[PDB]
Amino acid sequence: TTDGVYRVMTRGSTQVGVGVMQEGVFHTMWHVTKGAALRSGEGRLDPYWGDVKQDLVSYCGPWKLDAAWDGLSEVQLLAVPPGERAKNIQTLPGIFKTKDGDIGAVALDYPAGTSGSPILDKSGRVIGLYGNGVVIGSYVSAITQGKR
Amino acid sequence: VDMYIERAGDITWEKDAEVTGNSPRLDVALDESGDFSLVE
Repeated sequence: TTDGVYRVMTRGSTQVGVGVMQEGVFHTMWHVTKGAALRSGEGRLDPYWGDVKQDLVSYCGPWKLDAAWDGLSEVQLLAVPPGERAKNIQTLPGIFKTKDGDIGAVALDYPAGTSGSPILDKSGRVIGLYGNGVVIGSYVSAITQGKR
Repeated sequence: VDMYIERAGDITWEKDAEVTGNSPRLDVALDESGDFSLVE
């Protein structure tokens, strides 16, 4: 239940993704868990809110993360790749231009088990999650943020 | 199928971070299934 970044594991064992614990709520991408319940030690975490089009899901309570990219500053991907310690990768986002407005995007290509890793602004707030994107052969991830 | 979580760190900015990656500007569409696609 402690705040932090977590690996999402399945059973040998494999890392299928990453997520963020904040304010007692676990945040990850829908495609990582497909809404399955999660074990945390001897406890169980049940899905509370989810949305396939946003590709997001929260457990134990409503989505808590609300910071947004400022459109000018560098950000950090707090990548938690399979078999590797959590590490920070700094980058200037590009932009996804859509009919409904602009979304920050990071042109970083990490293993699929890194999906759900948080992207941070300079104050350390989570501005979105990594792992839903497009190919241009390089992958580019939206900075996907939910609604609080 | 047992799906479970393991803590991997604090959420903190690191001053000594590796820096990499471009900043492309891309026109995209988002469909009902959450899939982004390029548009021209």
